Amino acid sequence: SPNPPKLTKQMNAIIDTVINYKDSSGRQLSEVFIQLPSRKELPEYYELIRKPVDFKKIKERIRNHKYRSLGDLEKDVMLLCHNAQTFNLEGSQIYEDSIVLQSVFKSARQKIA
Ligand SMILES: CC1(C)c2cc(C3CCNCC3)ccc2-n2c1nc(=O)c1c(Br)cccc12
Ligand SMILES: [Zn+2]
Repeated sequence: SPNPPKLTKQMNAIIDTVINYKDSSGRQLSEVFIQLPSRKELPEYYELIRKPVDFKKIKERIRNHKYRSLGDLEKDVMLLCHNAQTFNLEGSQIYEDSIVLQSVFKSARQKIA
């Protein structure tokens, strides 16, 4: 099992849709989640978050064929949104952002596979 091209294209498309998504207001919800903060700017995050992941890492994993399925991919997206729900205050915009991105990923997953 190496990963067929179509799987890899699918994932990229899905994760591309999540990243480029904008709300009605025109805003791109993912922007903050693309890169993990520095251990200098936000050391508490890395005390508080067991397994840190950003959208850059997810793309690394797709490119390097490390997800064996769409469901392995999804498990890293939900970790991302979960890390974001853990660290950020409930009802904060980042917290709410992560929940919509969960949703956007699921929709993308059906419109694409
Ligand atoms: C909102 C917060 C804490 C954050 C702040 C900053 C900056 C802003 C400007 N001043 C310094 C810090 C950067 C990155 C992130 N970030 C955050 N929460 C996440 O959940 C998260 C995830 Br899953 C993946 C990647 C980054 C994340
Ligand atoms: Zn390859």
